[PDB]
Amino acid sequence: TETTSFSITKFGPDQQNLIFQGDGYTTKERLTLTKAVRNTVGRALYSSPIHIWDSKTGNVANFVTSFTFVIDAPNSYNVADGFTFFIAPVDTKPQTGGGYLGVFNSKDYDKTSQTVAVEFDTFYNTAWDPSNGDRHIGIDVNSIKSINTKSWALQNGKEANVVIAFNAATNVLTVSLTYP
Amino acid sequence: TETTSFSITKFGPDQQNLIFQGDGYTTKERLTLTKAVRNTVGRALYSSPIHIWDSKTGNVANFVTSFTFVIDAPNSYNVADGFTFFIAPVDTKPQTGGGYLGVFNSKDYDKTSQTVAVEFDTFYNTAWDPSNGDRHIGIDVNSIKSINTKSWALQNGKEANVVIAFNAATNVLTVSLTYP
Amino acid sequence: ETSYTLNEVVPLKEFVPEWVRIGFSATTGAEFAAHEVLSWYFHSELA
Amino acid sequence: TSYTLNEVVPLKEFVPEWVRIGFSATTGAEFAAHEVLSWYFHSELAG
Ligand SMILES: [Ca+2]
Ligand SMILES: [Ca+2]
Ligand SMILES: [Mn+2]
Ligand SMILES: [Mn+2]
Repeated sequence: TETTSFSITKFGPDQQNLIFQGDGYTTKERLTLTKAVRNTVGRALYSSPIHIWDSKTGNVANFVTSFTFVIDAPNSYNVADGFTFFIAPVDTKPQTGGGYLGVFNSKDYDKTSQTVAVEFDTFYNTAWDPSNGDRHIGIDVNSIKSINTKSWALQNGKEANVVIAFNAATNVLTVSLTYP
Repeated sequence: TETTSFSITKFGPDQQNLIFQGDGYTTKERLTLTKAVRNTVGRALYSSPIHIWDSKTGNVANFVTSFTFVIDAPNSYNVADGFTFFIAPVDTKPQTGGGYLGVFNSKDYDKTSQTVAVEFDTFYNTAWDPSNGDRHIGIDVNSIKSINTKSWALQNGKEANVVIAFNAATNVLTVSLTYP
Repeated sequence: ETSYTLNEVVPLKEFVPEWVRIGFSATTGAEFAAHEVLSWYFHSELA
Repeated sequence: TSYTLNEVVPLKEFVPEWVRIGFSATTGAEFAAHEVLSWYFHSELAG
């Protein structure tokens, strides 16, 4: 048995147990991935590697994460691109920006990516996003085109509560977003 | 608020959430710090930095750690040097070997050391150890000369369970070793 | 009281390495917004 | 058989705000094998 646990309820200016990539940084008790500015990518990773499955016994881990986040845009119409919680190789580095959310490079399935992500997408990219043009929650495995998506109505500047749970017995991943 | 927690019940061959230094590594599902060979040092650290106190608020953390360890010697008389659990700067690297336990460089208080260690010392070094020559548990802060010591009868090859807990409100550090 | 749930079967052992890092990313392009996280909790258990 | 020691140690006066924790062991002219079989850690800091 192996467990890894942490909680950060208030981020501080010197948050040494996080790895910052791109333009992500901590300020005002908040982790900010992006300021409201064009053309940026920001990522933050927890510092310890975590053991998600084991090739000697074939066992895979159960995990649960929760977080609250805010998207604050000039107005409700011009909003982009979105935010991801992701799981990737230990040496992961930022990938393509804009529509690719800093985590993928293509809409084509690439097993080399070895990344699964839960995205909260605010801009409709017509080459791969759901055709109705809605903002949405999506599960992405090795591609920016989601394997399944749920429409979500953005409430700009309001904080949202997210719980992501994975159950190893059934291999099911569940995502829940709540606004008060 | 910040918390960090983890447990490793059995160590695997590729334990990536630990930093190994010297010749410490994992084998036969144990963490091996030294093998019974002359002149070696091994250290292992958890990969994430821990927030022990904050200068903005003056708050200090509580912690608890427990571990089972074994010292396996040729016999009960010819045994050296001992073992430490330590707290040190994030960039810590092995310090002097031998009776200095891989953690200190003098018996003189060195405020630039910034490390406190709980040692389980199996060899008497006249220059700084308790004069009655016993093997002992001690609390060291910035020096290999313990600020306080308790005598301990080593049970060669037997596993020992220890708990170390720090409570920030009374600033008391407690150490317990038990042979079951 | 407004909620959005999504459930999917995802065989993680098939897609991801045994040891991983986890985290967050966000981007802007020709349109933008601030993307900020206020708190984070995580727990994993591997038997 | 147990051994207990207690001491007042103002940690704020000795270590940085951020630390790494771990184990070390050494041998010199005499020796022994030193091994750890399991490890649990928990820390909490109010803010
Ligand atoms: Ca998009
Ligand atoms: Ca000694
Ligand atoms: Mn999408
Ligand atoms: Mn000593």
